[PDB]
Amino acid sequence: GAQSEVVVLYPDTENKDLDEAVYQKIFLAGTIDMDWQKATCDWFRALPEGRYLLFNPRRDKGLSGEMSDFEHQVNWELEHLEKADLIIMNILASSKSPITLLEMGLFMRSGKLRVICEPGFYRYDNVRLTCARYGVPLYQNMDDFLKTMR
Amino acid sequence: AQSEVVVLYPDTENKDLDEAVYQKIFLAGTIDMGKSVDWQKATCDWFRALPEGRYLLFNPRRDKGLSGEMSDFEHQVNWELEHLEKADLIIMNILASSKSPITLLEMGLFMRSGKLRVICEPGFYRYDNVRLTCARYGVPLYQNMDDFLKTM
Ligand SMILES: [Cl-]
Ligand SMILES: [Cl-]
Repeated sequence: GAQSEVVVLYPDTENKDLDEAVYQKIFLAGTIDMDWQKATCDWFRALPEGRYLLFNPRRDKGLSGEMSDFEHQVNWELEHLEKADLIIMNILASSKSPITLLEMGLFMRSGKLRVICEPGFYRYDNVRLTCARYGVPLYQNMDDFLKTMR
Repeated sequence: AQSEVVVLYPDTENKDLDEAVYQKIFLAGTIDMGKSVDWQKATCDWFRALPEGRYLLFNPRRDKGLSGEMSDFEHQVNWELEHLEKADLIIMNILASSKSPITLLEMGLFMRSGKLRVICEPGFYRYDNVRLTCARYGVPLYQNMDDFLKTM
């Protein structure tokens, strides 16, 4: 059965007195549709081993639109993209994902970025050509990528 | 007393030119294939009006739009990424009306380079993301080209 330990961190949740050093820290970057993020968390929960700390920027309820809340969201995203051991970036064909592409550029040369970009995405060839140039692993679906991790 | 300005496009070649003796500037940002919003030409003309200097401007905006043929498109992206890397300075101008998704990819790519200058017009649909990210990584952010070009 499932034996992995999975802790999920959200921008609007706090897990005080947790040692982030003993976990594999994974940032779930990509399309926010108000939910591949929950299915990815469930996938890690189903694993037979490991300690995972997943940084999920997708809140259960959408943003209010209030400025200080928005700044908290962007700063939470950038701080946890930096803290992550691995960035799982999933881009759906239906999305425009403009800030996902900003984040992709930011962590393109980090060595910890894994891009999953669905064919049909309106800027797919840009993503393919840029990842090729900088040697970033590029997958077409989450099944192919998540097999590379058991 | 006039400046020397050479403009290099994805569909042009200046093979008898030593790029090492020029200040290389990449014109990143909004590409509008309308006669009115050609800010890249106006920027090139601004450099041409200077009384001194040697400037090599990498302009990714072609006079005619892309055909949509795949090898032509790949040439465009590879030309952009190569000349973004070669540039001494990246002038990135983002107009309020634009969606500029590849401009934001390029901004992320050269965010920590120290050679990126961002001009982002208020009203741009992802302005606060640009403002907050530039603030975090210490990238100069301007609201218009006039304010930025005075700092040259
Ligand atoms: Cl959200
Ligand atoms: Cl073009």
